[PDB]
Amino acid sequence: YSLATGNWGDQKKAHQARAGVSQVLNRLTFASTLSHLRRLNSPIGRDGKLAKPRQLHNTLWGMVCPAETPEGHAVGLVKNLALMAYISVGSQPSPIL
Amino acid sequence: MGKRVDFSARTVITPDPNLSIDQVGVPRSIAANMTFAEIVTPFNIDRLQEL
Amino acid sequence: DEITPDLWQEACWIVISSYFDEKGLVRQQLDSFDEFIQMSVQ
Amino acid sequence: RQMDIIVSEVSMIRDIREREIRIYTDAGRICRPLLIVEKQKLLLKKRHIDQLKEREYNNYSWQDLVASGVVEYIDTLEEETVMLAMTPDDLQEKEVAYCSTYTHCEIHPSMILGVCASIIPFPDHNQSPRNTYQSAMGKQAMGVYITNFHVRMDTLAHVLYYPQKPLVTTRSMEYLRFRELPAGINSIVAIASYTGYNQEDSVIMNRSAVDRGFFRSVFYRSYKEQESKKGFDQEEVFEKPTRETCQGMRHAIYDKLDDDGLIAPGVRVSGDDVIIGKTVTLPRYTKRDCSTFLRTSETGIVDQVMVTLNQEGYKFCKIRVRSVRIPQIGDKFASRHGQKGTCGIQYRQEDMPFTCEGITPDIIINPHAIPSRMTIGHLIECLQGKVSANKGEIGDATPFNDAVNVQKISNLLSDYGYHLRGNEVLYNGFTGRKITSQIFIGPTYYQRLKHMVDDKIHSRARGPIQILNRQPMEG
Amino acid sequence: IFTVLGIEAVRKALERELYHVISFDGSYVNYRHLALLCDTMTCRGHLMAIT
Amino acid sequence: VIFNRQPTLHKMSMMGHRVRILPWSTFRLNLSVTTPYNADFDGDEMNLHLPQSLETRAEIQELAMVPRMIVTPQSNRPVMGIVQDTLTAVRKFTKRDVFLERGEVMNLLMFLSTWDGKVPQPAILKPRPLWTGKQIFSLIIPGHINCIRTHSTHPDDEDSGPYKHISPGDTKVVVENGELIMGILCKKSLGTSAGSLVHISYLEMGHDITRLFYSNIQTVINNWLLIEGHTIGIGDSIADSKTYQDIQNTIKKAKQDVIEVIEKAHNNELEPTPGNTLRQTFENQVNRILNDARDKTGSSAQKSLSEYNNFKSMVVSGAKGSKINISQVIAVVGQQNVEGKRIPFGFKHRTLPHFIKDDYGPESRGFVENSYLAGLTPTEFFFHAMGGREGLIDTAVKTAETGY
Amino acid sequence: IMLRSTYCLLNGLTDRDLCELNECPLDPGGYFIINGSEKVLIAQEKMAT
Amino acid sequence: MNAPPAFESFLLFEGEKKITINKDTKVPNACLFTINKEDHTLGNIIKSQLLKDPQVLFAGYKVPHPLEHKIIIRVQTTPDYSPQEAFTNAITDLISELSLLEERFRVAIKDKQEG
Amino acid sequence: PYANQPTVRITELTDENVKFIIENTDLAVANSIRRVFIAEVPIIAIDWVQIDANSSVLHDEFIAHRLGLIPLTSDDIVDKLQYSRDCTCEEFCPECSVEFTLDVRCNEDQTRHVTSRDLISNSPRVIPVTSRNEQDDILIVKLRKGQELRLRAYAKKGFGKEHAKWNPTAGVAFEYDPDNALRHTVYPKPEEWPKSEYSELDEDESQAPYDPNGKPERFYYNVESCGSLRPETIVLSALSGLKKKLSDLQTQLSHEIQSD
Amino acid sequence: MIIPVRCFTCGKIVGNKWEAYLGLLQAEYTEGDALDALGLKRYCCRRMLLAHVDLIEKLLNYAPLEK
Amino acid sequence: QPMIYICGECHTENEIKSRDPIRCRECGYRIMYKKRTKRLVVFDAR
RNA sequence: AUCGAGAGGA
Ligand SMILES: [Mg+2]
Ligand SMILES: [Zn+2]
Ligand SMILES: [Zn+2]
Ligand SMILES: [Zn+2]
Repeated sequence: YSLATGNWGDQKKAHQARAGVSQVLNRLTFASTLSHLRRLNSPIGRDGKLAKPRQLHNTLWGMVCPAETPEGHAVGLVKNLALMAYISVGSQPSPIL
Repeated sequence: MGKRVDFSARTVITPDPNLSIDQVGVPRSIAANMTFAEIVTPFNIDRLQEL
Repeated sequence: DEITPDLWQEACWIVISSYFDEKGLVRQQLDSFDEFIQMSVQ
Repeated sequence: RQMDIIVSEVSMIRDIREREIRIYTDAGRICRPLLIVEKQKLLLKKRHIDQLKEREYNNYSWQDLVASGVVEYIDTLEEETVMLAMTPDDLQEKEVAYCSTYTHCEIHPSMILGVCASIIPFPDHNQSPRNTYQSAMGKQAMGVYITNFHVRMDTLAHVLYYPQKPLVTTRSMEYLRFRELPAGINSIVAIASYTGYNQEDSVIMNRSAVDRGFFRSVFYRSYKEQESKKGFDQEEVFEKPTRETCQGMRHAIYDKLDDDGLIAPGVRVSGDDVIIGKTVTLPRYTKRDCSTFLRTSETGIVDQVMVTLNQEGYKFCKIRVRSVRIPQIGDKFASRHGQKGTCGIQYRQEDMPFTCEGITPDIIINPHAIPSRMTIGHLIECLQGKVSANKGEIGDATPFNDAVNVQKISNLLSDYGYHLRGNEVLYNGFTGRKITSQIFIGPTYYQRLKHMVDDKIHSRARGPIQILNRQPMEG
Repeated sequence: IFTVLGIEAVRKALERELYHVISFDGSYVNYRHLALLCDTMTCRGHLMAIT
Repeated sequence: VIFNRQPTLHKMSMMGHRVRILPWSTFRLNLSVTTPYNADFDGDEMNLHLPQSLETRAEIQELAMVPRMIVTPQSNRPVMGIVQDTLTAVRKFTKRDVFLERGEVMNLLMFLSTWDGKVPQPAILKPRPLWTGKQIFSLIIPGHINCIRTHSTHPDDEDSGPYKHISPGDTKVVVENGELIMGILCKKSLGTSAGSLVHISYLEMGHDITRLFYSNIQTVINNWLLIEGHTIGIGDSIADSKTYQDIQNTIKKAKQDVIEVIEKAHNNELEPTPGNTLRQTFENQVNRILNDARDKTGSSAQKSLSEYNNFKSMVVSGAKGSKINISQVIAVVGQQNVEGKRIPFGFKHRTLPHFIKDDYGPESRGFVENSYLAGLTPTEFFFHAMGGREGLIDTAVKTAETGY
Repeated sequence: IMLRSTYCLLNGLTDRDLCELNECPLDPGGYFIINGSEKVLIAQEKMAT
Repeated sequence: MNAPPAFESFLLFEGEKKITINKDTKVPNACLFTINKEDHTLGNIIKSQLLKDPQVLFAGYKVPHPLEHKIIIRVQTTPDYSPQEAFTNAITDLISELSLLEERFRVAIKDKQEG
Repeated sequence: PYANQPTVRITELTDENVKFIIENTDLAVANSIRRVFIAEVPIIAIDWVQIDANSSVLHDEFIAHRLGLIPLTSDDIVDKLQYSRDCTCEEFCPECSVEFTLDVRCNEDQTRHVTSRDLISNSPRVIPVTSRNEQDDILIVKLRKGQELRLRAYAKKGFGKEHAKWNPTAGVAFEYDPDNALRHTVYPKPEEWPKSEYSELDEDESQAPYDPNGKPERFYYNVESCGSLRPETIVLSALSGLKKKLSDLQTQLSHEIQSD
Repeated sequence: MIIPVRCFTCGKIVGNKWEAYLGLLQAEYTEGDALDALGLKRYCCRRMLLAHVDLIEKLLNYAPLEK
Repeated sequence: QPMIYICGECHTENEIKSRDPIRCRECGYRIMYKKRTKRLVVFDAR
C-alpha cells in the first residue's frame, strides 16, 4: 500500500502520513527516468513562502545539480543528485571505536 | 462567484501576422462543436434552412 | 609519472568513465535497498 | 585511504578552532569523489591512467583507484575542512600563489551538474534560468524512453521515429546513455525573421522535412480491463454485446470486436469506438453493457492485445492502441537551452529560404528569442554543429573547456568555405531574391516535447454536467 | 499619521505612500485609481484595512 | 467571441474578437494583441467564450472589442503597440537610407488595406525612381495626425545646438498631416507609451482607424522584412580585440582596486562612513568599485558595436533586450547577488571549498568577470546559478501573495 | 524488491540475458513494481541526528 | 484533427473558380484578379511580367493568408489599355518565354550529351 | 511589353545532377522555375500500402511512410499515367498507378535486410532507383529470424506540393549575382565572406563594384536528382509544367473575360 | 530507430548509405572521409549519417512474438 | 469462432474458448497475445 | 463516478 500510494505510513493514519514518497516512475524519455531515479526532495512544504530552504546553498556544490529543479511551486525543494554524487549507505562504528 | 460554463473552448495559441488585431483564428473543429442559437425570420429563413 | 596538462583532459575523463563503469547512475537506490535487506530487516 | 577498518564512506572532520573531531558512519550523507593531492601534486599518476585505459582486460576498476589512496569520497561536512583545486593547473606554482596547500582536486568541474543539465551543450554560456528550464524540458522530450518498448503496456508512451544523437555533445552524455537512447533530432536551424510566423517564442517548420519523417512520433496508449466475478449477484464478462440483451448500449457499432469481446490488432479505431465489449449481469435483460471505449478524439490503430489473469485470477486484458503524431502547428519544440516554442506555420521546401547550395532550414526561430534570454550556448552550439557536420565529428560542448572557444570554432568553420561566424546568404523562397541580412543558420539539436496541441484542444457546447451542482464537468 | 493628524491627513499620506510604491520602479498609474482606493480606505472616518 | 488568458489581471485580459475560421487546431492571434494578454507562443493556451444571445453579442461588440481596448484607463496610454519583428523592422525601415524600388513599393502597397490606390511620387526621381520607407509609412499612417517623438538614440545635446530641425542621425520623429516627415520609428513612437503614434491615432482617429493602422503596419513591415531580413548569431556577440583588451584592462583595474581596499581594511586603514558599520562600508566600497567596472566594460562593449549588429538593432528598436544584456553577452556578466548581497559564506568563512578562508575578493564572492560568449568558470557558473535561483524563487513566491 | 538489486532475478544477468527476458539492458533499475506500476522512492531530506 | 488534405492547396473545390475579375473602384482602369489554388509561383512571374508592360501603372500580388490557397493580383493600366488585356499579354509573354527556354534547354542538353 | 529571350548554357550534365545557367530572364521567372523543380514536377511514388503481415520491429505506418519515400523511376511513365483524380476507373488501374509487392521472411539466424530490391513491380519501367541496373539499395527494415513483412503497395502520380515524396530533387542550388554587384546583400564585413564558385574576381577584391543600373540576370542552377527522373528531365518537366499551368490560367481567364 | 530514407532537409536518399558508411568506418576511414566517399556534400546529409543511432539493432535483440 | 492466441513465452499457436482460464498448453504461461486481424487496413505512405 | 495523491503546463 505505502509503495503504491506514496502515503508513507500506516494506512489508517492516511492524513498524518506524508505523501509524495514513492512516485510513479517517469517513463517519458530515458533522461526523465534517470532523473526521477536520482530525485531528492526537501519536505519543507510547498505552501511555505520562505525562500531560504529554496535557495541554492553553497554546500550543494558537487552534491546537487545547480540547475535541475522544477520552476513551479517547488522550486529548490525538489532537487537532483550531481553525477558523481553518492549517498552513503551507512556502516558500523565498532571497528573505528 | 466562478463556475464552469458551456460554449467555451480552449487550445494552444499561435501567431498570425495576417489577422487584424480584432480577429481570432479558430479551428473548424472548435467552430463545428460550438454553436450559436440564431432566431428564424423571413430575413434569414433561406440561409438558416440551408444550415 | 605525473599526468601532464596535455594528457589531463582525457586522464580525468578516463577516471570518470571508470566510476560510471563501477557505480552507474542509480547506485544509491540499489545500495540503500541492499543494505536494508542484508541488515535492516534482520 | 588504505581500505582498512575505516570504510570509504566514513566522514572524518577535524574542526581546528574548536577542538572537535567528528566522525560519521551513518547513512544518508551525500558525498562525492575527489582526487587527493600530495604536497602540491596529484596522487593520480600516469600509471593509474594506464591501468584504467585497459580496464576491460586487467580488471583494474574504479574501486582499485579508491583502494590505491588516490581518490577519496568527501561529504559536505568534510568539504568545510578541504582545500579544493578546480583543476591540476591550480596546483601549479604561480607568480603569486593563491593557496599552495591544496588537499584535493576536482575530477572534473562539469560533474557538478545532474543528469538533465549534463545534456546542455555549453551551459556556461547560457543564463542560468535557461539551463533550469532545459533541465525541466529534457524530461518532456520525446525519444526512445526504453529499448524494450514493444513489450511494455504503458498507459502513455511517445517514441520518436528517427532519434539522432546530437552533433554537439558533452562528455557526460556518454554515461547518461543519451547517445544510445537520444531524445531529439539535429535540425538545420536558421535564426531569422521570416513572414512573422515565429514571433514571440514560436518556430516555422519545414513542411517537406516533416513529410520526410522529421520529428514524427508514435503515441502508444494502453487500456486496461478486467471482468470481475466478485459474486453471484453480478458478474462481468468479455463478449461482443448484442442490441437485444444489453441495456446500456451506446449507439456506437461493436462490429470491430471479436467473439471474445476484444478488438483485434491492426484494426483502425476512431474516437468513441469500442475496443473491449464487457457485459455485467443484471440482478436489455439479464446483462448490461459496460464496454470500454477509446478516449475520445484519438483515432489510432490497435497495436496489440494481451490477455492474462490478474493476481486474484479473473481475465485481464490490455490493449495498446497506436497513433502516429506528425508535427503540426501548435506542437511544442525546444532546443537544449530553454528556447521553447510552438510551431507557428509549416512551409514547403520551395517556400522556405535557401542558401546558395539549396539548403533550407528545417526550423526557423525568431532572433528576438536570443537577446533577453542570453542563450549564447544556442548560438555556439549552432556554430559548433556546423563545424561538426562539415568535419565529420561530434562536437565537444563540455561546460568548462578552455580548449574550445568561439574563435577556434569560427576558424575551423572558415576552413570549410563558410562565413566564420555561421552566417550565410539566404534567398527568399517566395521571390528568390537575396535577403539583405545574412542569416545565421546551422545544425542545432531540437527536441519534440510531449505537449502536442491535439492533446490540448477542447471545446464544449451543452455537454454533461456534474451531479451535485448542475454545472459543466471538469476536463 | 491617522492618530496624530487625522483622517484627511492619512488619506493624503496614504495616497503618497501608495504612489511611492507604484512609481518607484518607474511605473505610472492614473491618479483616480489611487484616489478611489484611498477614499474606500478612509471614507468611514477610520482606517479601513483591505482585509 | 470573448478571448481570455489566465491569470485575468485587468480588463484587457478578456477582449472581444471576430472569428476567422482557419485550417489547423490552434487559436491564431495577432501579434500586437499579445501584450495585453501577456501571452507568448511557448505553449500558452487561451479560452474562447461564445456569447449566446444578440444582447450579449451587442454588449461585447460595443464594450469589449479589441479596438475599443487599445488605450487602457490604468495609465491613459495604449496597452498594445508594435511588437518584436514589426518593431525591429520598422526601425530598420524608417532609417534615412532605405530606398525602395518600383516593384518593391507595389508589393508593399498590396498589403495596405487603407490605400487609396494612388502610388505616391517617389522621393527620388532620377537617376532612378526610389521611394523611401518613411514615404510608405506615411501611407500607413492614418488621418492627418501630428506627432513629435525622439528615437531612442537621440543625443541629448542635439536639441540645443544647430540641426534641431534637420537631425544628422534621423532621430526626432516628426509626423505632420499624417506623413512621416522625418525620424526613425521605434518603441518610443509605436510602442505602448503615452503620446506615441498609436495613442495619437486612437485619440484623433477612432478605434476602427487605429485597428487598421496596427494591421497595416504589421502587414507592410513584415512583407518588407521578407526582403530586408533580420537575424542574430555569433558575429553579433563578438567584439574587436581592441574592445576585448580594453574590457580586460578595466576588469584588472577593478580587481586590483578591490585588492587595494581589502588591504586597507586588513590593516585598519579604513574608517567607517556615517550610517554604516565597517563591514557595511567595506561592502559598499567593493560593490561600487565592481559596479563601476561593470558599467565601464558595458560602455566599451556598447561603443564597439556597429550598426550592422543585430543585438543593437533589437535594442534600439526596443523590440527586445537591453544594453545590460549586450554588456553581459559581450563584456562581463558581473556581480551575482543573493538577497541583495554578494555570495554568502555558506561554508566556514568560504563561499566554496576552492577559496581560502576570509576571501572578500571579487572572484570569491561572486563576480563573474567573463561574458556569456567567453563562458563562465565553474565557480562563476555556480554563483550565477545561485543568483538565477533567487530570481526563480522570487517569481514563484510573489504570485500567491500578489494575487491575494 | 527493487529491480536490479542484489535479490532481483535480473541481478548479474548479461545484456543477452536481459533481452532474452524482454528487459532493456539500458534500464537502470532502482524501482519497484507494485501492481504492475513502476514506483520510485524519492530520497527525503531530513535534518541530521 | 484539423489538418487539411495536402491536395486542397492545388485542387479546386466544386463550384469555385480558378480566377475571378473584379473592378477596383479606388482608381480607374484597375482590376483585382483573385486566383484560387495558386501561390507565389505564378503570382510572382505574372506580376514581374506585368511590370515589364509600360502601359501597366501598377502590378502587385499578395497571398492574403499562407494557410489559404489563393492569390490576389492587382493590375492598373493606362486609360487606353485594360488590366484584363495586360494580364492576358503577360501570360502570353510568359508562355512564349518558357517555350523558348524549353527549346533552348533541349538544344543545350542535345549538345552536352554529344558535345 | 513582351517576353524575355532567355538563353541557356549547361556547364555540367551527369546522371546525378545538371548544372546550368539561364541568362537574360527575370528573377521571378528564375525563382518560379526553381520552385517548380521542387513542387510541380510530377513523379511516381508509393502512396497506398496494404500490410498483409508485419512481424518487424517497426509498426505499419513506419513501413508505409518509409516505402513512400523510396524513389521510383518515373522518366517516361509519369507523362503517360493519369492522376487518380482524373482516371475514370475504380480505386486503381494500370492507367493511373503501379503495383508493387514485397514479401520477405527471415529464416536464417542472421539479420535479413529488407531493401528496396525486394519491392517487386508489375511495371518494368517503374522500379526503385537503386534497383535499376555501386550504390546499395535503400533499407526498408531489418528482420530477425522469425520476423516477416508482406505488403502490397500502389504508386501514383503527384508532385512535391502534395508531399515531399513526390519531390524529384535532392537539392536545388540556385544563385545569381555571385559578386554582390546589385548589393541585394549588404555584407557588414565583405572581406570575411568566401567567394562563390561562380565568382569572377581577383582575390584582393571582396565584392564587385556596385551596379546602379543592373538587375538580376544570369541565374546559376544546380539541380540534383533524387533518382526518379533525370535532372534534365526534371528541368524539362518543370518548364512544361510551369508553362502549362500558365496555359490553364489563360484558358480560365479567357472564359472569365468572355462571361463578363 | 533505422536510417531515414531521405535527408530531412534536401531530400537526398541516405537510406542506402548506412551500411556502406559502417563498412567504411571499420575500414579505418574517418567519419568525414567516409561521408566524403559516399557523396554527402551538404552538411545536412552529413548530419543525417553522422548523427544516426541505429536503435533497430538493439530492437532485434528481442525474440519476435511468433516463432 | 476459434480466437487463437499466441504465447508470450513459447510463441505457440493455441485456441482458447471463452470461460477458460488463460494458460498456454505448451508451457503454462499466463500471458497471451491476439493475432493480427485479417481485415484490410490501408495506409497512405505519407 | 467520487475522493485523495502525485507529476506536469502557462
Ligand atoms: Mg507563455
Ligand atoms: Zn485508374
Ligand atoms: Zn541533405
Ligand atoms: Zn506457451
